[PDB]
Amino acid sequence: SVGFGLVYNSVAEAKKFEPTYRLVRYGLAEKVEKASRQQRKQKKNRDKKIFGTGKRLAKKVARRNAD
Amino acid sequence: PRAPRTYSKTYSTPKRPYESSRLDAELKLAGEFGLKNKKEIYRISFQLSKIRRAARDLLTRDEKDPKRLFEGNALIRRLVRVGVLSEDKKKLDYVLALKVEDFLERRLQTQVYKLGLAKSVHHARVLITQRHIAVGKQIVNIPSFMVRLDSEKHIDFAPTSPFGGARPGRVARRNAARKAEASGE
Amino acid sequence: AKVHGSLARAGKVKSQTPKVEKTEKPKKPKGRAYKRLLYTRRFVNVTLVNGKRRMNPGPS
Amino acid sequence: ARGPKKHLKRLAAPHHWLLDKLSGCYAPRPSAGPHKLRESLPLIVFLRNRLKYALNGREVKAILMQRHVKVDGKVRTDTTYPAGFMDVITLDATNENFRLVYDVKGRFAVHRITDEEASYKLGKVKKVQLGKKGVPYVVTHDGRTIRYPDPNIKVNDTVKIDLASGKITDFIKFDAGKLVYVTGGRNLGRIGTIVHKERHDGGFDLVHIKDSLDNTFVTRLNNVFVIGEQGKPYISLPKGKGIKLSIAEERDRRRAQQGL
Amino acid sequence: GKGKPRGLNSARKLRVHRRNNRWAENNYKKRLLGTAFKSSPFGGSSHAKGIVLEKLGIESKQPNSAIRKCVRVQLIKNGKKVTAFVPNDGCLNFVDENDEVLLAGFGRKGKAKGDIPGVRFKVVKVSGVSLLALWKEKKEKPRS
RNA sequence: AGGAUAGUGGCCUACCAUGGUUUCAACGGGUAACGGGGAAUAAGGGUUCGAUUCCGGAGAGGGAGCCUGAGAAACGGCUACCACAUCCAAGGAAGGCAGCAGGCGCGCAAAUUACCCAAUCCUAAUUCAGGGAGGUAGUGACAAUAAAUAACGAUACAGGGCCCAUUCGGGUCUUGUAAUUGGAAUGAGUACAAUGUAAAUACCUUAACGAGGAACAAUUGGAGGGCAAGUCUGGUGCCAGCAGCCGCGGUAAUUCCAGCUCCAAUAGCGUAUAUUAAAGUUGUUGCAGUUAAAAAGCUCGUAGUUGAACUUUGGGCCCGGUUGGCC
RNA sequence: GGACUUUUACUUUGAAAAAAUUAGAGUGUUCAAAGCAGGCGUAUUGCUCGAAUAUAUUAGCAUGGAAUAAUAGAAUAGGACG
Repeated sequence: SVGFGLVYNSVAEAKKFEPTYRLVRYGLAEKVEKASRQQRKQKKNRDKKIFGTGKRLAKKVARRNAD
Repeated sequence: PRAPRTYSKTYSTPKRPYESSRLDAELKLAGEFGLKNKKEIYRISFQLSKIRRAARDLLTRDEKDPKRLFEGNALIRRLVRVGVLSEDKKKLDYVLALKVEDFLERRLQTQVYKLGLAKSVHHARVLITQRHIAVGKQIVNIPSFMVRLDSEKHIDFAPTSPFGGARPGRVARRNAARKAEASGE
Repeated sequence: AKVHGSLARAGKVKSQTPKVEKTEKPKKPKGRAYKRLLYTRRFVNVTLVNGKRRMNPGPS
Repeated sequence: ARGPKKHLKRLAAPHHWLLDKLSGCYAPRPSAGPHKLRESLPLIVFLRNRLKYALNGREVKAILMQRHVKVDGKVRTDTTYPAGFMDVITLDATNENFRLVYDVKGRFAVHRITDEEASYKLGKVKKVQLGKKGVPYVVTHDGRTIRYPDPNIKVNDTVKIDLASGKITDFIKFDAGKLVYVTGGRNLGRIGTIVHKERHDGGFDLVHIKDSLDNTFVTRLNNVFVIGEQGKPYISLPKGKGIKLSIAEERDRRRAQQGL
Repeated sequence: GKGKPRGLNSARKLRVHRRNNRWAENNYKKRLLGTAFKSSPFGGSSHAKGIVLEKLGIESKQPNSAIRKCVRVQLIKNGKKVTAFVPNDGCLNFVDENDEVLLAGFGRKGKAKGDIPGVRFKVVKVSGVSLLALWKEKKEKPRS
């Protein structure tokens, strides 16, 4: 078989130059807590509709609901 | 978008499918070498077509034209390497003299039954795909190999072949497994 | 000229055909092995050679 | 076309690029620089496609911002810096130096050069005029701007520069009978000598170039870079040294290297 | 000699002379005139979905004497009314009125075939299933 | 001359002149026209295609106008109208998928409402963020690459072995043979595991398993001719029907429908449409013009095409590149 | 400087004429369509080949040529050499 193998000066210096999945492949890293591509774009498009801190409006949109 | 790719058709039919004097001769040749279908000899003839077509426009110049020099010498080395043109016979008109059975000879299926180990050309052709012949360090799965004048010495069973040893094979695996239950109770 | 036509006579032969079910004959090879036998059939175990190789001769 | 084009599809790059089609669909486009996009090659092709150190541009950008690479004495982190002709590349790690020198094929050759001479830079004048405040100024192959250059330097002339200070050190005046390095076209990569020149008024002076091994060819004056005087070139030459031998020898040479 | 000019500069005469004469060629004619696109049962499309109007009993031309079980067909795409032939034996029983039938060329470049007059079409599919498959009774004609 | 333009430019403006193109095909019309590199065929020369994986252009429903920005008259920017079309709480308000998908209409006809930027490139303030670009997977008989569907046995001897092939009951070390009988050889499949990958999935390697009918069965079209293959049997009755052409089809039909046999190709094979070769049936290569289609009624006659011959040759001489059995 | 160039058509060679595509080298991707890769060493912390060549006209540019086919100089010599 034909394949490649790497050996760095140190594990951290390996970590700093190694792709994450290969690091996950050996347990050096792990699946990052993250959602799917479509879901993450949705919120970013949601965040494309939001400007500012938004609590005054968040309490405003809630407040229009009370009465 | 995607970068283009080049692919080619490898065979071509004559001006008529049905001319018995040509249909019969290939039928003679197909069974002689245990050939699979007409499309393969259609491929070798097309391969002959372009080299023979390239023969003319190679030789329509003078002998001292360097393009003729390179192209002719580039031609003969390939023909010598594949060995369909033997080590002798190194003339361009001798190249014009090439015949189809010669390429039908360099075929692995032809070469294997030439020196044995298969007892049948028809058994031979499947046998390579059946993973029981080794040409290099890798399993070969083609009867149509066009041996390049070297691997004929290496001809033998595949390492993974029970013909090459080390396995009882499916037939003796299953039957010895059912020997274990049918020999007694 | 004459134009009156009848179209109910369709498929007269098939309707009147006394059907025979397909004869179950054992399988034969295909590709490699059948090519072997057919060439052998046509050049080894010759059947009719009377004057020439008649190749679908009438049985007699 | 709504402005300058920015994405270049693969296979539209100059032939010397030699990029495989299977990699994808685009090409690494060098940005605007001291050289044109049609004769240069970036810093990514060197590391992955020339020196084979790399496999992707992401790692190349990692090293470049880590500043180990510096072309012509400046790191210039640009991923596709338009490395032009005969420039100097200093790699601090591995302490390696290369030059943008072309073989007879006219494609990039990786030649190792010494820091004792990689420090400086040569160039070919493009135009010399008088700028603001009466100051003469030259334009060279990389479009260098050299204030107060020699009065005798003229258009299409050789200049040697510190590469650290924009000053004229010594100039090789363009005249008949010296080694040259044709820079464009098929005759790119032919290290011949000047025979003589055809003035050819109205534009495009032509000059005949005789190769060291008795091969003659003419070219436009634009295509040439003087590399000093005959037999004594100011710059280390690549393997072969601009010869253009026939295809028979290349076959024989490969049978001499590995074929034996 | 030979009635055509033989000068170096005469090509313009020859080019217009030949291009004009090419009009008489039939194949070169209909393409440039666009007969298929302008007036044809189909604009050169190999297949055309058609609607059965009714079954017609057409007498074969001399020297033959037969009834050739054709159908009048209207095309959905252009409303053109033509007639189409059905090969094989029977096969009008295999079809019904108001069932879509696919039509393709007759293999004769128009030019109604032999004994069957004024017809230039053969049907291959009926109600979305093949006639041959129905003739082989591999499948059954659907109920829609 | 001036304006305006980033600037040249009746581009526009004022005045002036009456000019400019054209049978060397201008202008006008059509073009089922995006151009090209290129695609098929292709002895050669061509012919045809070229919407499209690369270049250039144009458009983003039909127009017009414009902001910002260097670069946009941008449209996954805007304004307004036109047409479609949406919600509405009827007051208002919101749109331009010919971007990826996906859905309808439409046709003869066109793939999943997946994953990831891993690879290729790309941007930003820029290692780090992102990229339905792209790539991966999915569908996929569009096309191309190589090619599973069995070999050893013997089964009567239905054949040169031989003792001059006796007297073929004798291994006739090879050729064929009654769905008989056993031993090897196999994937296709299955899937640990590993290789695989952005993760995968498929691929591979690989355990165990996994074929006797190895039913884990190959079809496609044909057998008067072109054109290879039936006067073989039955039904058939100029009907049904076949037949690309001739034609055949009436109880002998070798052509139809059946069967069996045998063909050709073969995991691809038929059909249609268009197209090129064949086609020297368009012609430069390379047609014919008396009668098969055609020499104009004749003459003139411009544009067009073709166009008499003849001007430093020879004589030598020197220099200087080759071939070979005289290296 | 080019105080000076009858004009050409033509033709030789070169230049540039994209890339891809084609032809076509090498090239055990098992072969092949391919693809432009590799081969080798105590393999212990390494030696080292590639990545071809051609074809890509018409028009434009230099080029040697002066046959071919044009075109033209002096006749009311307002001619030429100075």
